[PDB]
Amino acid sequence: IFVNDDRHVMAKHSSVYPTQEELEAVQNMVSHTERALKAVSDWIDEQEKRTLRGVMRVGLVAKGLLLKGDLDLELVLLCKEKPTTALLDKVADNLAIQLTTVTEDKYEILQSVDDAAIVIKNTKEPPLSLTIHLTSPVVREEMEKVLAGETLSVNDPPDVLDRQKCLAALASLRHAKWFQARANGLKSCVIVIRVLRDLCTRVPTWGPLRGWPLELLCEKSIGTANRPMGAGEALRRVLECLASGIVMPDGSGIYDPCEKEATDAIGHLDRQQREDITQSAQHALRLAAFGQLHKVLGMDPLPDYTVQIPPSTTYAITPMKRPM
Amino acid sequence: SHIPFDFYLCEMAFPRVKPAPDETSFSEALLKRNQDLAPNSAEQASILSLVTKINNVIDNLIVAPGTFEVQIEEVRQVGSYKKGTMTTGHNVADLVVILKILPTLEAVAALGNKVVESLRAQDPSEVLTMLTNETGFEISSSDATVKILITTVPPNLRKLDPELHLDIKVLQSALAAIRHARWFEENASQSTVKVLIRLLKDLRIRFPGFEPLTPWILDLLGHYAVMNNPTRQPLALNVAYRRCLQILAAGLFLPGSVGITDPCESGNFRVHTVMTLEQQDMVCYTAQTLVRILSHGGFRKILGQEGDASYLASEISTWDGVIVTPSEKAYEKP
Repeated sequence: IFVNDDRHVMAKHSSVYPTQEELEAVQNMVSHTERALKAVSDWIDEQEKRTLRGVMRVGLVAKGLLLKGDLDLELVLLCKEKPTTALLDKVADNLAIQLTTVTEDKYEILQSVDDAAIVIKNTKEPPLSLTIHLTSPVVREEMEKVLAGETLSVNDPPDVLDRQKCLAALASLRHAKWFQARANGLKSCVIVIRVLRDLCTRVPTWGPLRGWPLELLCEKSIGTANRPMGAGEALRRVLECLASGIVMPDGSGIYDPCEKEATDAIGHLDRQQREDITQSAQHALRLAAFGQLHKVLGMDPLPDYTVQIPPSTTYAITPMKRPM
Repeated sequence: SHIPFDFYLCEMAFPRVKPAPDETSFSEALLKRNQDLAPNSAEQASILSLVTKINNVIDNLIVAPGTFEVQIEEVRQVGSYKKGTMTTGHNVADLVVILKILPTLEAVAALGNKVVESLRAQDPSEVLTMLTNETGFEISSSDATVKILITTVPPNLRKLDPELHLDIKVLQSALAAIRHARWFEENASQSTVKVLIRLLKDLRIRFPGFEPLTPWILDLLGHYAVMNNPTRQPLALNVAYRRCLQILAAGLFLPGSVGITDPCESGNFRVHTVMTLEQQDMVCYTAQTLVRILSHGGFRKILGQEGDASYLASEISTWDGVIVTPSEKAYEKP
């Protein structure tokens, strides 16, 4: 069903999917960074004989949502204890050394204590930029205890990293795992997110959905269908979901499956933004129904896609897959 | 083969973060509007009276026609009177009369005359008028009207000749009305469904973007909204009313959609396909605008409690600072 729409969505998808050059550059930089970080970890451990508990891909790299033009890559560095400024500086410094064990490529390494992160930039033009977020599962526990009216007993270094930044990093990690478990193997889901991600860029009305809210919206709307859908139909269903008023102020909103406290993944939209997005999706739906999906996709009418880079060989994770 | 998104089919997948706002006022307004629209006791009594008298005469003609040439197979009460979806100010009931014979204009006029004269013989003081029409004939008192929709038994339909016989379209629609009434009695005999349909009829009058929706489509839509849902209870009226707007807005009746399958036809007829593509677009875009207006608390305007509101579907409106731009035509002629 919707053969012409499938064609247009897939053509649009090709137009936004990264070039092989971009993907090779990403693979290179991610792999170098992961390998260098493992070396940093080994070195810390030997210097102790744990401190660093692993490196996880999050965001666009994890989810396979890179598009032509993306320069920003993300990893999460998990620490056994709440990370400190001392650990951040230690890691950033030794990283520069460990990188030379895997590549001669020059990388600018900038730590940002405020962001609880290390930013690495390559020398390509434009340069890729990979942000390493330092956090620990302990930051969430502490925050949870406080909210639960418990008292913290922690001999804290005077330089624990910003708990808010570190909480956001654990959140992105939750999202990545959730994405691999739920969205990845949902037919057409990744393809549709890629295309709607581009739409959010092209059409500022849709901007506020970019990222996690869009991912959630697509998986939920598509996943509620009683059967697998090709890309044309799947995109239409996302439009129908929005057209129904789901993000309007009195709608259910989009319940965040990665937060213990009930959270609306779109709760940050103000009333006018909800109104505009709803009206826009409404119009897009009818455009699609009446043979003009190409207008929604910003294209002229025409006359396993999910894995962009190989999973880490350095930090190999157990692959979860949305049930057949 | 595509089933458009409907929140109420998959609520469990979209859990609320915070409870739905209080819709006590909306619920009250829906009932008040229903009460405003519902036939008053005088109307109810006069239509009951006229329908009963006519139905009795016809029943008798069925058992004891004697000399009368126009032989009747069956008589059925159908339409709004039978479904309980009548509106005040339109005090009209429909009966379908199935003739055993070929429905000629002449036979129809003879039957109309025969029925009204039986009534006048029984009660000379009651002034009635009987006029024949396209679909049969009608009998009116000062207060009420009963339309007799004539049709015939199946043999006679494939045996029809456009020459002297009522149009086939008319004979088929009368037969469909019997099917609809039967379906309704068995499937839609719930208070909230009848009330919602009355309200939808009113909505359609006040927002002519909904003009292409037919009474049968409204019956099915009202039934769907209230009854078709995993709570396994009728949805509450405020919820079903919003749902009607949401499912139209989400393209229940757009190209590609399964829409609603006609339960009174074979085999899988999509009821909304009686509408042109252009009309489908318009019904959808009108619902899309109203969906948004409802979300901004415009229920009283939508319900017709604040005068004319039809401009809300065509003009920009503002709601506590939020600017609403009506959904606009997407359909293009080929």
